[PDB]
Amino acid sequence: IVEGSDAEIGMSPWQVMLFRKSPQELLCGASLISDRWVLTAAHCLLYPPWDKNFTENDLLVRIGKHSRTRYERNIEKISMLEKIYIHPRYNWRENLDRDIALMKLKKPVAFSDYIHPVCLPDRETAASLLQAGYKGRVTGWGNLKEGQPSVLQVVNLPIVERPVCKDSTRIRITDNMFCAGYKPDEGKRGDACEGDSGGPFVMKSPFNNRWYQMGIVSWGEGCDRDGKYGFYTHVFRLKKWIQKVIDQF
Amino acid sequence: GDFEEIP
Amino acid sequence: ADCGLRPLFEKKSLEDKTERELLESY
Ligand SMILES: *[B]([O])([O])[C]([C][C][C][N]C([N])=[N])[N]C(=O)[C]1[C][C][C]N1C(=O)[C]([C]C1=[C][C]=[C][C]=[C]1)[N]C([C])=O
Repeated sequence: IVEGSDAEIGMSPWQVMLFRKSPQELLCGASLISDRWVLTAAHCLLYPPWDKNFTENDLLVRIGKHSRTRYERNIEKISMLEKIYIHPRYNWRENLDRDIALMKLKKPVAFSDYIHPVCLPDRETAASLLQAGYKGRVTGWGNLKEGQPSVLQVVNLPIVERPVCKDSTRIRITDNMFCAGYKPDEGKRGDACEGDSGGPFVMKSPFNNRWYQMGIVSWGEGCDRDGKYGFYTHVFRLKKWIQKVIDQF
Repeated sequence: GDFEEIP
Repeated sequence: ADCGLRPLFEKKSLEDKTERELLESY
């Protein structure tokens, strides 16, 4: 996160850390959607062009974390993965279209003050909230500049109009993505950066006071560059595949 | 890395 | 279920330091 702030304790109890064993290291962000399911970006696990292709044996999920580096002895819970599911149509060849994956934990996590699931949007919620001008929130332990924080960082960014998104890159944008950030004429700045991938873009419904995950940190060219925007996986658009896997497994 | 060992 | 309601916030009726920014944009 660039131009973010330290998160408050218990601010994003769904925030999950993807962590590799050997070498021990921070892979990506992720989100807790239930006691047994985690949502992340597919590119966190598979990206052939960088020879990236992780299996369940390769990683650990760290939940209820605040500190990037510390083993939060009485607070975090660490889980092993049972199985990984990448969208059958994730396009790592071209534009990271459908950048989403599900991870099934070996055992369910008990909730706590620091661990709690985020809601997945419904058609009406997605409809009311996914509006240009509307602000969402991103969190991660990623790079501070296009440099590593000691604690989870947070930033609030407005959804940008689809035309603007399209005109800011040479990359082929799809309906499965949305962009967010401030424009050069608004004087505020901030963005996600490497290390933040797989993290949630959340919005708080004004109807029911609940937090919903609308996006997954996906891609961007550099970080917090003027006239550029961060791209996120459009969660609602991929909801049927999510549901499909959950019911099926 | 910057990381405190995990049990 | 009980999704999206944080134990230390919504459940206790406390607001985080910048959530108002979000709500104000809606
Ligand atoms: B992630 O893995 O930590 C990272 C998130 C960066 C988000 N940046 C913002 N919001 N400024 N994702 C990536 O690095 C992805 C994965 C491989 C390539 N990639 C990129 O973001 C590329 C652009 C790209 C987009 C679609 C397909 C191929 C490449 N950007 C850069 C700067 O290399």
